[PDB]
Amino acid sequence: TTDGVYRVMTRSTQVGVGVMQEGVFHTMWHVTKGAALRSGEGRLDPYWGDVKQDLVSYCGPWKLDAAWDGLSEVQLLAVPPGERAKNIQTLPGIFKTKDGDIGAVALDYPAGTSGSPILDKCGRVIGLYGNGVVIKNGSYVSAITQGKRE
Amino acid sequence: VDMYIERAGDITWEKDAEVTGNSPRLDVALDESGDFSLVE
Ligand SMILES: N=C(N)N[C@@H]1CCCCNC(=O)[C@H](CCCCN)NC(=O)[C@H](Cc2ccc3ccccc3c2)NC(=O)Cc2cccc(c2)CNC(=O)CNC1=O
Repeated sequence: TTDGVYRVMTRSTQVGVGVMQEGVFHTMWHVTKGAALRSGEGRLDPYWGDVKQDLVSYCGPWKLDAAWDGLSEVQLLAVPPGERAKNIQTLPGIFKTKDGDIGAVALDYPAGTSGSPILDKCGRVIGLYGNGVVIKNGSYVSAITQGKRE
Repeated sequence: VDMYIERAGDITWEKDAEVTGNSPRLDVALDESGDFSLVE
């Protein structure tokens, strides 16, 4: 459970990505559907999740609490299947919803990139990539999905 | 099904990256299943 970004694999195929921070593994619910995860010789069990938010944490409660400031450029630390991690800087757009605005990144990557972290300039994880919309030209826009640290 | 994780990197902002992508302003809805849609 060392801090870092990880691929989520099935045996192999990469189905997603997630973040280890403070002993907790964070990914999007649709990547694992809460299934247990092998990490080396150990097992990680789901602790908290929420289908509507499309988030799940393993080993403990959700730890990521940095928020997009609504103003600054961010970086997707994309971990695409079969490719090395790479940083892509972008100015988010906005998903305007009846419950408020959510930052959203107009960056399109394979399905197995789901769970890749989005970072502020201090390197804090402001959310995870991969729950989004397809716009008229066929391209993708992802919410910056962040959980609540209780 | 063996689902497993493998480390892929350190979580670190990259200096001197060039901005890409646009900044779309979209009207969106979110359902109870966690699916986003575009409001038409
Ligand atoms: N350009 C495209 N389509 N790029 C996507 C990028 C995927 C990034 C990671 N996220 C996901 O996999 C989630 C999973 C599901 C999470 C659900 N709560 N996914 C998604 O959010 C979307 C959801 C979606 C879907 C349709 C929508 C239509 C109108 C408005 C909103 C819509 C939203 N799901 C898709 O985009 C599925 C998809 C639709 C059309 C074509 C493809 C895939 C082929 N593309 C790929 O095979 C790799 N690229 C792709 O799959």
